Amino acid sequence: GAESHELQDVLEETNIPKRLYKALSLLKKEFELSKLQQRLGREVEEKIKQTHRKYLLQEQLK
Amino acid sequence: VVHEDFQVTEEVKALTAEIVKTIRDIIALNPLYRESVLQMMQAGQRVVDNPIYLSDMGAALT
Amino acid sequence: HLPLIAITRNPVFPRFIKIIEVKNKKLVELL
Repeated sequence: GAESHELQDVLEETNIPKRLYKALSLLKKEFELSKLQQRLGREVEEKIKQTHRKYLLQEQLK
Repeated sequence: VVHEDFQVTEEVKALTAEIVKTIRDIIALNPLYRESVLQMMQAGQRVVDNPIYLSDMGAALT
Repeated sequence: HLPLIAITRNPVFPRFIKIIEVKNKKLVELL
């Protein structure tokens, strides 16, 4: 999901090891951002779940 | 109309991506409105000059 | 010797199948 600017920067690199290392770094950064977003979403989601299950029971009763 | 945003407009849109994915999933699993609006308004087209409006519309679909 | 294709935010990754859709009809004449 790296931006087109990142792809252009990767294409700029000439040496195969240099471009491979840049691609690996971009992969690591994208993975870190995705993991941060997923953990943050999970925290917010549990915070919803912190609502006492009586909300689910009320939903079933309705 | 407060629209404070960080100067790093690089990783913020990552969350937007997640949001749209979620929205897509919902409309795929719970079809509520036509998908033509999704085709007309695509996050990749750069026509979303007001991402807050996009987020508000997405929350409206809930 | 052809005019630059209007990308219009349609990235084309290397060795990746992609679809270009530009509202402008001018590209239709070129095609």
